[PDB]
Amino acid sequence: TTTAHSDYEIILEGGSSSWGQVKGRAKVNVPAAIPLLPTDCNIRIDAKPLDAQKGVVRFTTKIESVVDSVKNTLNVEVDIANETKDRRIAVGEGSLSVGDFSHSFSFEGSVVNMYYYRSDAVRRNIPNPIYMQGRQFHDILMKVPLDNNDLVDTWEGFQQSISGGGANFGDWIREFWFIGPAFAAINEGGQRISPIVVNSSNVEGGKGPVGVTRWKFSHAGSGVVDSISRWTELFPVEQLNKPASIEGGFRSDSQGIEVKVDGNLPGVSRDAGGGLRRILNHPLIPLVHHGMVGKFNDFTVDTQLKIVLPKGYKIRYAAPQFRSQNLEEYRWSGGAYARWVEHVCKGGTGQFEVLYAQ
Amino acid sequence: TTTAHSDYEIILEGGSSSWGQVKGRAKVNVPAAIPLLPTDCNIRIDAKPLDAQKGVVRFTTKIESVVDSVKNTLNVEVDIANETKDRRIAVGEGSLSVGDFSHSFSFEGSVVNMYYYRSDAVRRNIPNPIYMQGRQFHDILMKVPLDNNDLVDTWEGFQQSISGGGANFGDWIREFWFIGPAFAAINEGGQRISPIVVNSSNVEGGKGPVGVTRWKFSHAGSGVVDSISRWTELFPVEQLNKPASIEGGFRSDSQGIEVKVDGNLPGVSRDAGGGLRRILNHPLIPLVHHGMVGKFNDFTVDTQLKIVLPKGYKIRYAAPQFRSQNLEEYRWSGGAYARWVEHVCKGGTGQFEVLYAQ
Amino acid sequence: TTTAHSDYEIILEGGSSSWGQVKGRAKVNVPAAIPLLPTDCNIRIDAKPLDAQKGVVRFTTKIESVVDSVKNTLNVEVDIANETKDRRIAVGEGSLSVGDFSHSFSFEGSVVNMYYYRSDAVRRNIPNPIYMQGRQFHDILMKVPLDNNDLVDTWEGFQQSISGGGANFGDWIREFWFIGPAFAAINEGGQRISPIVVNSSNVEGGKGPVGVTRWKFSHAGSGVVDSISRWTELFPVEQLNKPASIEGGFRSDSQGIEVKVDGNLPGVSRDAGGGLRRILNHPLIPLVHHGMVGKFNDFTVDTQLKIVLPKGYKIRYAAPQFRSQNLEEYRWSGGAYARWVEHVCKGGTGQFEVLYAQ
Ligand code: BCL
Ligand code: BCL
Ligand code: BCL
Ligand code: BCL
Ligand code: BCL
Ligand code: BCL
Ligand SMILES: [N+]
Ligand code: NA
Ligand code: NA
Ligand code: NA
Repeated sequence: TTTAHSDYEIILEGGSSSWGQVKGRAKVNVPAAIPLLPTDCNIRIDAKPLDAQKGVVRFTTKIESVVDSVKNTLNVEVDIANETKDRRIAVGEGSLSVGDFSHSFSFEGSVVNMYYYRSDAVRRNIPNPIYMQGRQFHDILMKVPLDNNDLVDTWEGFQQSISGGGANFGDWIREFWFIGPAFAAINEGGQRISPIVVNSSNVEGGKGPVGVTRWKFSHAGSGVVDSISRWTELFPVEQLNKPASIEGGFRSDSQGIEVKVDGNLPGVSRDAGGGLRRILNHPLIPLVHHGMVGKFNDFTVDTQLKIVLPKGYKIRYAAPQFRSQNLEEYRWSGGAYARWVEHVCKGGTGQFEVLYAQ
Repeated sequence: TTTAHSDYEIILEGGSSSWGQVKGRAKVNVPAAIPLLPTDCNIRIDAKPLDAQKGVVRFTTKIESVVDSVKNTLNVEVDIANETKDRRIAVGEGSLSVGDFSHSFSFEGSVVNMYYYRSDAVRRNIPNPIYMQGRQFHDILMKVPLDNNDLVDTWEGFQQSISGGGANFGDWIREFWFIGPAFAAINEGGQRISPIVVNSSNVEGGKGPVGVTRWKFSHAGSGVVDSISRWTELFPVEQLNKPASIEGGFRSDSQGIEVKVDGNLPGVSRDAGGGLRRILNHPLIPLVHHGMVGKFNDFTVDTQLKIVLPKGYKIRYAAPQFRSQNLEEYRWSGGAYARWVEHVCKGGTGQFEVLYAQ
Repeated sequence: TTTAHSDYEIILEGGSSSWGQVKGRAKVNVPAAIPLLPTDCNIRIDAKPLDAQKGVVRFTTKIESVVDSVKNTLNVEVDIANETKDRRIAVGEGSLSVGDFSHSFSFEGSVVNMYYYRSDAVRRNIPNPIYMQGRQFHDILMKVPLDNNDLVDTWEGFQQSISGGGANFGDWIREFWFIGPAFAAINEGGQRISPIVVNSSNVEGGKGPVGVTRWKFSHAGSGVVDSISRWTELFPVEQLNKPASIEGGFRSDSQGIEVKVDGNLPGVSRDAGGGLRRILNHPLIPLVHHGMVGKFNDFTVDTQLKIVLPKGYKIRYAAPQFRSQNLEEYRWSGGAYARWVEHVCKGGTGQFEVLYAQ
């Protein structure tokens, strides 16, 4: 049979905390859609508060992949802080490698989230808003040491293209940037990527010569794009009073996919009003984008979810309904929950709400 | 099992009439894709000829919905008339409500449909044309009393945005306008929405102050967009010699969908040439847009269609073929018809033609 | 049951040849998605080297279709040659017919393929690259005798549109050009079509008057578009030391689809490095575009592939693995291969690699 086997667990903190431990595991005997297989990847993301800096988070991520035998890596360390509810700043550094090749980088930037035409008439009438339309402006200064011949060559290639290419450069860069199926995924999610505008390009010297570029773009969304709709929520700095982490890994080939995720992080629950809390609303881009790959083989669901509430708390509402309960432990499987799992794995965004209370 | 149960019925008028009674009912035990559930909605649309006005139709629609407990309404009454085969005019008024908030509006406008590069070489050779490419130009004057503080606030927000925003305003408005999954659906159907151009914005006074805007946009299609391809057909004013109506309602949540539609209206059949008539060609946007939600759960079809021809008329051709017949009554179920139902519910546009004759 | 029955065979040439014989057959009892049925079509494509012209290929194609009873044809004969690895030239002529109407044409043009930002850092590290982003510039001079009244009329319609329409003409032409579902398919594949620019329009005289237009456009891809990513590979002129041909035909209606393809052509295998060869990487646009129709009915796979290697060669790697082997003959069916067939018929691009060696 083609059967998708999966297991998910959430363990929630109580009191004023929004933290939870999250676990997910899945195995399915279908090919992945990658046109190079096997393809394997591990990612780790960490965040900790910085001791001597009020509201600043040290965020790091490490990616390792193997694609048709070729080993790749990316490492990034970044300090991130809000300036206002709309404006966030970042400064960081990192490196990447592909086979025998590597390069490093450093950057700083500002991102301004701008909702379109928000109103109190909406706010006071919609208890759990989902789609929030907006545009999010990036301003980036980046630096790369030109410390091998390929880097020199690519710098020169870009300088000629920018010099010669007027508006075309920043227009046509989008199908370079969003390689492969990434480009189609933009519109799928009601997202838009603006042209790039290059403000300046300079070689400094570092050490050695460094290619320095100041550039800008914006992206927009009609409300599915969670990076815009949930801009403040997705950076839960006030809850980060200790280190948070998540890691995920998958292995895939032309006969199967297997994946594991483990994390401990703020923002797993959220205040729902009225003395209630919910599991955070499911982000929509993961569902819509995974929907672009989840429809290629028929499958049966073999899936269980366990949610462990904080001590003494109880479920107030869940739909699909839990299958069973004992004290803080609630379990879902089969029936309507299994049809919901099938639905979201194929791209559906139907709501599975879980509300609970002290 | 996941089974979709549905039943459809058509009862046709004869002679020179294109009218039919239409009924549809469906129930399916799958979640809807709305990210807020339950979501319920009723719509009623009515059209009647105006006694003292040659070719003018009074068109009304009333929508009531509940989305995550929040009650919404829209009411619109409009007088619509053709000026030429390409140009139609409208004047109307209405109101909307969301929870505790409401506002009213009035408007007038003109819409010009423009096919691209039509030719007699096509006309005389294609017996049943489907894809007709074109662009459809809207010119709108609308008025809203600014009779609560939220309306004042939003007026001021837009005035600043238009003043300050040059071309960006009318560009970026599109992802505000086509909220949520609406934006992606545009391209899915081979449709295009132009930027908005604002011709003027003025507060009048009403009564009290009224926000008045004159603005324009066009939309285009490659031939799937029925609002363009079938522009004259979709407003069957000459057949409307008595009131027409249709109503539909659905209830949905994370475990099921149920829907009912009932109507009596012109345009259910159409002259096919040669002394023949057909059930009107299936519009394609409903199929393509519903295709964006119909692929998220496997289902079995349990579906019957009944078509009742006018007295003495008989089917000349149907594919998929009817299952059974008795006098004017033809029934479809099972076999090829059921595979067609599955197909169109998932987004397929394959032709199911029904031709009949006196 | 809904069952897709299909059979594929590849017979490879050895030595320095990349040629293979290809056969495919399929039958499936589902409706096609065409909104006019039945629809049938045959295509034949032929290529031969020109005796007195070094590197020039005479390429011909003939299409015959019937769509809702209407017979159509297209015939084109073209001489094609590379000037450089990036620039190709063409000169040709042909005719088309629809029912009682026909017209002829002649043309010449140049096409320049331009990859974006290629690098040796990529080249030396990726053994089998797939996604190659780029833009491909067409420059076309075409001539049509205005030798019937419809041609005169359409010429005049276009002259007025171009004269009057500024940038809109070359913008809005895209939804005329990519009729029906073609328009949506562009973005689906990460493809872009630029506006048209018209350089000139003139009536010559021919004979009689001839409408002559010089015009340009580019298309681009993020790497899925094989016409860009595999620009040199897709025109295997150096291997064409004798005539090549392929033919395909299908019949479809609201109850089934049947198709047959037969060809003998260069480029079926390719050097994989290291003394190895592979079956050419599967082109991605056919899979992505067919994916737009392959998801509308559940189906079971009944499918066999046979690959016959050149004498003495053996498979070095295949995933999904072959089912059985005897001497040069390898067969796939069932199991993982059948899940791969289902996957690619629905739009999946997962890699099925076949490597072999002398
Ligand atoms: C620069 C990146 C941005 C950022 C962008 C986003 C975006 C965008 C989203 C979030 C989302 C979340 N973020 Mg944030 N986030 C940042 C910083 C943080 C910090 C911090 C204090 O620094 C914290 C603690 C969080 C915490 C959170 C949670 C509130 C939420 C995920 C909930 C969950 O259960 O996930 C459980 C996790 C899983 C089930 C799967 C995890 C899979 C792997 C291990 C990680 C994701 C990989 C992703 C699919 C692919 C990345 C591709 C890149 C090319 C590398 N983010 C910075 C500022 N964050 C999501 C959300 O729901 O927001 C409302 C979301 O959509
Ligand atoms: C294909 C399956 C679906 C999916 C199916 C489900 C199901 C089913 C359930 C949840 C549930 C939850 N999911 Mg979800 N979910 C997906 C993706 C995400 C992402 C994300 C950033 O991608 C986020 C933040 C969330 C967040 C959430 C919470 C709202 C909630 C509780 C956590 C949980 O049980 O996780 C479980 C963990 C997973 C499902 C693992 C998902 C991992 C995804 C696919 C990303 C892997 C990235 C990979 C390792 C690295 C990529 C690197 C790049 C290639 C460079 N999901 C994918 C796309 N999710 C539960 C819920 O609603 O509780 C109320 C629930 O029952
Ligand atoms: C301002 C709106 C436009 C208009 C736009 C359209 C569009 C667009 C289409 C039609 C279509 C039709 N219209 Mg018209 N139509 C108008 C005025 C009229 C008047 C009239 C004399 O005033 C009449 C009698 C009709 C009659 C008809 C039929 C010829 C045809 C539907 C056939 C059928 O069997 O439906 C049976 C109905 C059903 C199976 C389902 C009905 C569902 C519910 C009850 C109504 C539709 C809701 C829709 C899905 C969502 C609307 C969302 C909005 C945000 C509110 N229209 C005005 C001028 N009409 C369709 C067609 O096929 O044209 C060729 C079509 O695509
Ligand atoms: C998901 C199912 C498919 C669908 C499946 C079928 C099937 C199967 C058959 C038809 C048939 C017909 N359909 Mg259809 N059809 C759909 C949508 C439409 C729409 C439309 C405006 O949406 C129109 C005008 C038509 C028109 C037609 C006629 C050509 C024909 C005879 C009427 C009939 O039997 O209706 C039956 C009525 C329905 C199927 C109900 C459809 C209601 C749709 C989904 C809209 C509901 C709107 C909701 C109530 C309100 C939305 C409000 C907004 C959220 C604000 N269909 C949807 C998208 N249709 C029959 C035929 O071809 O006869 C020859 C036939 O056998
Ligand atoms: C003007 C057209 C272009 C061109 C554009 C393309 C494009 C684009 C592609 C190819 C591809 C291929 N081309 Mg080339 N090709 C041209 C000239 C040639 C000549 C020659 C010496 O003149 C030769 C021998 C080839 C040979 C080849 C093969 C290397 C490869 C197909 C492999 C296979 O097994 O197919 C076996 C075939 C089948 C399984 C199915 C065949 C179906 C039918 C009979 C033909 C295709 C119809 C297509 C779906 C629809 C066309 C619609 C039009 C509106 C008419 N091409 C010219 C220069 N060629 C493909 C590839 O993989 O490249 C890497 C590809 O994507
Ligand atoms: C829906 C089914 C899928 C598909 C499923 C498979 C499967 C399954 C297998 C291959 C395999 C192969 N396919 Mg494939 N393949 C498709 C389309 C293509 C096209 C193309 C130009 O459309 C090309 C060049 C190829 C090329 C290739 C080679 C890489 C490989 C060996 C040839 C073979 O066995 O062909 C077999 C022939 C076919 C599948 C026939 C495909 C015909 C397509 C649908 C086009 C028909 C055009 C029609 C006749 C005319 C249209 C005219 C217009 C309407 C005007 N495929 C379609 C879209 N292909 C085999 C492989 O990977 O070996 C290692 C293998 O096992
Ligand atoms: N899609
Ligand atoms: Na390096
Ligand atoms: Na009010
Ligand atoms: Na002719």
